[PDB]
Amino acid sequence: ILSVDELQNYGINASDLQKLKSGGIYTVNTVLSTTRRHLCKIKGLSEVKVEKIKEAAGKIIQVGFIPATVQLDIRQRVYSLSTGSKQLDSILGGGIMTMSITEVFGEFRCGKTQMSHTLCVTTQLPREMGGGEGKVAYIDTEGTFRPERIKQIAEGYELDPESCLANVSYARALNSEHQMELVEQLGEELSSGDYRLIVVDSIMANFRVDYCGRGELSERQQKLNQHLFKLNRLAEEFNVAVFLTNQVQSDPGASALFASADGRKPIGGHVLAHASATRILLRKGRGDERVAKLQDSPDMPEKECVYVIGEKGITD
Amino acid sequence: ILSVDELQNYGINASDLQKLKSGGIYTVNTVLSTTRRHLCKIKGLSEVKVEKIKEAAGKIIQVGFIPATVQLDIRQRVYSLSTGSKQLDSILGGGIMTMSITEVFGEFRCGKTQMSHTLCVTTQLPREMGGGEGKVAYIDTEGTFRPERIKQIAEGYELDPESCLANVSYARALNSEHQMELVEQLGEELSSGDYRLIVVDSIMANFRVDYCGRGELSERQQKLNQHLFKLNRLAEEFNVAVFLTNQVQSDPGASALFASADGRKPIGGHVLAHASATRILLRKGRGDERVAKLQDSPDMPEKECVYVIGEKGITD
Amino acid sequence: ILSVDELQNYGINASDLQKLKSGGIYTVNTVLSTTRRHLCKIKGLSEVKVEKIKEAAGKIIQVGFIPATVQLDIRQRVYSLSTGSKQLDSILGGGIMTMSITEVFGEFRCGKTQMSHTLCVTTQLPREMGGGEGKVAYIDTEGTFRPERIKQIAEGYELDPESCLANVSYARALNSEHQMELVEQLGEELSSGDYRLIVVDSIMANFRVDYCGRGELSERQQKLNQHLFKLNRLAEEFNVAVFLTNQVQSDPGASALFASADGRKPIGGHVLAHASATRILLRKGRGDERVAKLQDSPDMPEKECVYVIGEKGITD
DNA sequence: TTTTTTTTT
DNA sequence: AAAAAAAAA
Ligand SMILES: Nc1ncnc2c1ncn2[C@@H]1O[C@H](COP(=O)(O)OP(=O)(O)OP(=O)(O)O)[C@@H](O)[C@H]1O
Ligand SMILES: Nc1ncnc2c1ncn2[C@@H]1O[C@H](COP(=O)(O)OP(=O)(O)OP(=O)(O)O)[C@@H](O)[C@H]1O
Ligand SMILES: Nc1ncnc2c1ncn2[C@@H]1O[C@H](COP(=O)(O)OP(=O)(O)OP(=O)(O)O)[C@@H](O)[C@H]1O
Ligand SMILES: [Mg+2]
Ligand SMILES: [Mg+2]
Ligand SMILES: [Mg+2]
Repeated sequence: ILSVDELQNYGINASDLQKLKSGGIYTVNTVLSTTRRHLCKIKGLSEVKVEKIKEAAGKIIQVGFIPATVQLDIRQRVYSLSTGSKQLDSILGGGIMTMSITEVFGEFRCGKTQMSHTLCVTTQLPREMGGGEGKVAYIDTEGTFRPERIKQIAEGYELDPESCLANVSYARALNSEHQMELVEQLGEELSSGDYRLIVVDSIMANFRVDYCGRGELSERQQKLNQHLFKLNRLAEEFNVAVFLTNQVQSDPGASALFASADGRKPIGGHVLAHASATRILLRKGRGDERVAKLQDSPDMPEKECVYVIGEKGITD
Repeated sequence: ILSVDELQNYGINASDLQKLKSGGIYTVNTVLSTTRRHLCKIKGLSEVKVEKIKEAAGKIIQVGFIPATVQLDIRQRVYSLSTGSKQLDSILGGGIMTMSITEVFGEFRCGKTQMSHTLCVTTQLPREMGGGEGKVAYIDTEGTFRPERIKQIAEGYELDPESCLANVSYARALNSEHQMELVEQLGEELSSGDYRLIVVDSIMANFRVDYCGRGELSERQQKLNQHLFKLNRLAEEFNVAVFLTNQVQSDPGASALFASADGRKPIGGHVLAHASATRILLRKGRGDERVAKLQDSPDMPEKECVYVIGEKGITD
Repeated sequence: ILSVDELQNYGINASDLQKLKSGGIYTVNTVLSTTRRHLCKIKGLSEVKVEKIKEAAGKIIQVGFIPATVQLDIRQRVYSLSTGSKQLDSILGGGIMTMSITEVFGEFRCGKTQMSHTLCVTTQLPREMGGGEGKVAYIDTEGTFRPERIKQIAEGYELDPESCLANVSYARALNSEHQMELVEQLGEELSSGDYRLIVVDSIMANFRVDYCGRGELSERQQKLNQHLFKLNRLAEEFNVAVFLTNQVQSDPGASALFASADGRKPIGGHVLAHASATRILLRKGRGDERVAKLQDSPDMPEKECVYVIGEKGITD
C-alpha cells in the first residue's frame, strides 16, 4: 500500500518528514484519518504545514461517497481466516473476517488463548485453505505464548514449523501504557509487508490492574476506548483482522435472567462491547468439548457450535 | 541480572536513587514494567525525572517485536522443576515450569501443603535431576511450615539437610495487607541471587478473612488481582516459578454436572482462575493414594496421574 | 511476652492507649497482625495515629525473611502436650503440638469430651512428663464440664486436685456471638501468664443452631472462618495449643466409598477442615476400647492407635 | 462498572 | 432426596 513518501513530491518536502514518521504516520491513509488537532501536537508542524500536508494527502486519493457497489467490490478482499473447526467457520461465515475486530470471551480452560495459536498457524495457509500468505503480530499481556504449541500445530497442519515461527512477530506488553505504545509502532511494520491478523490475548488484562476502583474508572474506559479505536483503524486501513481475547466476571447480584450460568458477562463494560464487531462466548460442555456461542455479528444471525480442542489446535 | 545501578551513569544520578530503591525498584526490568503514573507516586520524582529515568532504562535494553524464534530461544532457560512423582512430572511436561504461576487446589489431607515441602527440597538438585542451584522463598499464610519435614525429605533425597535448610527463606504473613507488603520486599532478594521458585501456601487464606460478605467482594478481588499480577511479573522478570496452594468450597446449589464430587470449584473466583497459568486438582483416591488432575495448561492437553505421599515427599 | 506498653514510649502516648486495649490489643504482636482497615474501626484512631502506631510496633521487632534455620530454632519451644495414652502420643509425635489447632471429631460416647479433661489435668505436669507449667482456658458450648472429673484425674496422676482446679479458667459460652466475644477477651489473660492450651468443646455446637438452613449457610461459614482464624492467631502469637472437639453427621446419600461406617464426615464443611492443622477420628471399637485414627497432620504420615478411657482419663 | 460465597441430614 | 440467601465502592 502506498506510503507517506508518495506525497513527498507535493511540497511536503521531507525536512519534517522525519518528524511525521516519528509520530507514527507512515502511510497516506493514516494522514487522512488523523485529526488536524492531533497532527499539530508533534512539535514542528504548527498550522500551515498541516494544511498543506492534508491538501496533498487529499490530492492523492478522494474520500467522498462511493455509491454502494464500488463498496461491495472494494469489500471483496476480506480474506476470511479459518479458525480450525469447520462448524465454527461455518457459523461465522468462513472464519475471522478481516478489517474488523473479533472478540472471544469465556472463563478459564476454554482455550480462548489456544484459538490464538490456532489462528497464528492457520493464517499462513493458501487462501483456498482459509487464511493466506500473511505474517502475524502477537501482543501477549499475560505470558502463555508457547511457541512449542505453534510448532506442534504447524506439524499437524503439514507445514514447516521453522517457516511459520518466522512469519510471527511477538511482543510482551508489560503495562497498559506500554501496551498502548506498542500499537503505535505496530502501525509501522504493517506499512510494508503481509500481515493478516493482529492478536491481543487479554485486551484488558492490564487495564484491569493499572486502574483500580470506580475512583479511576472513567479514566480507564477512556484510555481503553482510544486504544480500541486505534486498533479498529489499523485493521481497516491495512485489510488486517484483529483478534482479542477477553475475560469473564461473576455477578453477585440477582438470581434472574435466568438463575445461573455465571461464566458470562465479560469485563470491559460497554466501551468494549460496542467497539467489538463480533462477539463469541466460549463455554465448557461435556468431557473435553466446548460450546462456542455467537452473540454479536453484523453478517450472521446466531447459532451454537461445538468444538473440541485437541492436539492440532481447535477442531472436532 | 543487571541492577538499577547500571543506568546510574545516564543522568539518573543517585541523589534520588535511594528514593527509587525504597519504592521497591531494584532491577532495570522493573523500571520498564512500571507505569509512569505509579512511578510519580514515590514522593520525590514528579514528572521529568521519571521521563529521563524511562529514557535511560529504554536505552539499556529494547522491547520491540522479537520475531518469534529469538523468543523460542530466550524461552529455552525455563528450568522445569520436578515435583517428585515421575508420573506427575510427565503429565506436566517435566514439572513446574518457571516464569509462570502454577496453582494446586484440593480439599484437606491432599498434601497440597506437602508438595510445597517436596518442591522446597527438590529445587536444590542439579538441573539433570529436575530442579537446580536455586534458593527458595516461602510465604506461609496458615502456619504448617515444619522444617523437620524439609530435613526428612532432604535426607531421603541423599542431601545435606543443614545445607537445604539454609537455602530456604521463610516469612509468616500475618494479614492480607502484610502478605502484599511481603512481595514488594521480595522483589529485592530476587535482584541478586539464585531463587528458583516462590511458594505461597493458601494464596487466599487471608483475603478470605479480611473481606467478608459480598458487600466488600469487589474490593477484595481487586486487591487480589493486583497481588497476583505482581507475582506473575516477578516470576517473569527473574526466571522464577511461582507455586500457589488454594482451597476448595462446596456448592449448595444444584445436583447437575453431574450429581456429586463436591471437592472441587476452588475459591478465588475468576480473578484467580485467569491469572493462574496451570491448574491442578488433588483428589483423594484409594487407601493412601491421591489423584492429580490437570485442568488448565498452555503446554499439555489433559490427563490424570496417581501419586502417593509417602515418607520422602510426593512419590509413587 | 512484651506487652503493648513497651511502645508506649514511642509517641503512641497512652491518651488513646485505653482505646487500643479496649479493642482487645494487649501485646505488640497483635498490633502487627491486625490490618490497618480493622484498626481504624475503634472510634478514635482514624488514619495517622494508626500509621505511627504501626511504625512503632515495627520498630520494636522485624518480620522479614528469617532464612530457615533461625526458624527451626524458634520452632524449638513447641511443648508437645501428652494426651494420656502412650500409643496416641507416639502416633502424634509426642502429643498435642502447641501453636497449632488440633481437632477431634467422632460420634457420641467416644470420650472426645473426656480427652479435654485429660488434657486439662495433664498440662500441669513438668515438661519431662508431657505438658508443663501451664494454666488452661476452657470454653464449654454444651455443658458437661464436670470439675469432679478433673479432681479424679488429678488424684489419679498424683497431683493436688485443689491446685489443678485453680490453674483452670472456665467460661460457658451461651450463643455463637458470645462464643466469639469470649476469644477477644481471652486475648487478654494470655498476654501475661502461663496458658498452655485453650479448649473448645463442640467448636460448632452453637453455629449449628444460630444459622439454620442453606439460606444462611454462607453467613455462618464466614463467621466460623473469622472465629477459627482468631484462634489460630492466638495459638501462634502466644505459643499456646488449641484443642477443638467436633461432631459427626450422617450422609443419607450413596452407598459407595465404601458401603458403611457412617460415623464419619465431621460437620463444619471445608472452612473448618482447612483451618484445622491436625484431625483425629475417634471410633468405637470392642468392649470399652476405642480406635483413634489420624487423618490430617503436617508432621506424621498416618496410623491407627487403640485406647481405653478408664478411671484416670485416656489410657490403655 | 466492578466483583462470588457457602453444606446439611 | 431435597432443601437459598447474602452489598458496597
Ligand atoms: N498441547 C497442549 N498443551 C496444553 N494444553 C492443551 C494442549 N492440547 C489441548 N490442551 C488443553 O486445552 C485447554 C487449553 O486452555 P486455554 O489455553 O484455552 O486456556 P485459556 O482460556 O486460553 O487461558 P486463561 O483462561 O487462563 O486465559 C486446556 O484444558 C489444555 O489442557
Ligand atoms: N512425615 C509426615 N508427617 C505428617 N504427615 C505425613 C507425613 N508423611 C505423610 N503424611 C501424610 O500426608 C498427608 C499430608 O496432608 P497435607 O499436608 O497435604 O495437607 P494439606 O492439604 O496441605 O493441608 P490443608 O488441606 O489443611 O491446607 C496427611 O494425610 C499426612 O498424614
Ligand atoms: N469417671 C467417669 N465418669 C463418667 N463416665 C466415664 C468415667 N470414666 C469413663 N467413663 C466413660 O467414658 C465415656 C465418656 O464419653 P465422652 O465423655 O467422651 O462423651 P463425648 O463424646 O465427649 O460426649 P458427646 O459425644 O455427647 O459430645 C463414656 O462411655 C463414659 O461412660
Ligand atoms: Mg488464557
Ligand atoms: Mg495445607
Ligand atoms: Mg461430648
